[PDB]
Amino acid sequence: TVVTQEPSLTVSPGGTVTLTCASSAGAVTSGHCPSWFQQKPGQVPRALIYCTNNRQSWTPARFSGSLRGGKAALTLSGVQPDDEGDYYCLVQYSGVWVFGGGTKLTVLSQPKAAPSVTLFPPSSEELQANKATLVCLISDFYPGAVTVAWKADSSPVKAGVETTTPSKQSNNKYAASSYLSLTPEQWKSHRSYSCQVTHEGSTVEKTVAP
Amino acid sequence: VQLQESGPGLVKATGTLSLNCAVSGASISSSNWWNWVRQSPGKGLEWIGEIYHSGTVTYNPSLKTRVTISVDKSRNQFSLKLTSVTAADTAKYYCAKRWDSSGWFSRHSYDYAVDVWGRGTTVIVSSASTKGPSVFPLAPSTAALGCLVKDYFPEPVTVSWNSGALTSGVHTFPAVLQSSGLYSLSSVVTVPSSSLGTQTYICNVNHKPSNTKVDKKVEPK
Repeated sequence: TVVTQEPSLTVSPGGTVTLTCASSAGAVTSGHCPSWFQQKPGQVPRALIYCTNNRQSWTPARFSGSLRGGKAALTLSGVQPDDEGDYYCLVQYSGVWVFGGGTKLTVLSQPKAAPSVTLFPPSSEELQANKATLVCLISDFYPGAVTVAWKADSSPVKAGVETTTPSKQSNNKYAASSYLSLTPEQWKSHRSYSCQVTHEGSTVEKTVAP
Repeated sequence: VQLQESGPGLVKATGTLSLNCAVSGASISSSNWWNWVRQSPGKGLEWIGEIYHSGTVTYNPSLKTRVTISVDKSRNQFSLKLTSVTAADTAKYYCAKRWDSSGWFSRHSYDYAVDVWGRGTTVIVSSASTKGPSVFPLAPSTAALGCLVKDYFPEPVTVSWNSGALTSGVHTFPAVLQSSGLYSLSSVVTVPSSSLGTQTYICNVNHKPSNTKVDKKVEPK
């Protein structure tokens, strides 16, 4: 039973946005007690709406909950900059509470910017230490949501990949990095490796070769 | 009604993580469900389980075999125990409370969600005591060059370039925590391409916990 939410949404100050929450088991009903939690950067989660549409006393009147088309919905009207953060829905199934994966809500504060990507191959010194790391550095993107894929030659790589979550730079754009660990033999087995970075539906690719 | 979690902070791999939540402003014997939730750094919220003062417990089925929640009326606390812990269990752990509305003498309902949280406590699961990083040059091929600081623990590493004489165009990235329970990070500097032939670039890496200090020249390979 998986709970699906949009990965990331954007909206302008004074705008309105609706988050939804869907269940893999079927329609979300009032009996599933669908509830909504706000997590601002660095803070504890905060219940905003419980049991479909009940507010807590600290919930701003801008926030409202509903059930729409077998999905739970959280609408924010008159968005204010401080509403930026991650929103999680929560439902229950026969006693087991399940969080959705969360939606990152950006309140737009500057032009959208595609990432710049730099990919470094393993260095001579690391290879000679019988090790190998590819390093993909991703900077200056906005909003701060990105997906990173690796290819060994043309074939997707899963194992050995570790990636950071985007962190805010000084200039309020975002940075992230992704590392692919492999053996010197694997590195020399292939004619190239690539790092693929997807931002707002667009993909940037960098490629390096032994 | 305030919740305060406590517990070690560092747990060795394959060990047991034990946390306590102290409850104030309400008895544990009240009509509340005492919850545990965690969050891996930068990932989403994951429910762990909840317990009623009578002992009735429910766990996330994904953790069922490893997890034990308990109540201690004698200290007005409840507890979380997680066995066979791996790096995947590094997270912020939160305790939380949800009300149980029972108009009946003995009814359990789901008419309220968790509405009070503790501040949370961070637990890192790693086998390493204190490990200094390996430092490798990332050669240029303006131009970008950098240094990779690989597999250190615990967290605090700082990097400078030419002993701090280079203050412009430096970008040091936050570290990744690997599945091995070690960190790595990189630092990159952008410089004129016509300078690579005459100017020397050295990244200085300081790992405060181990007092390690490494200088790596980065040359155009």
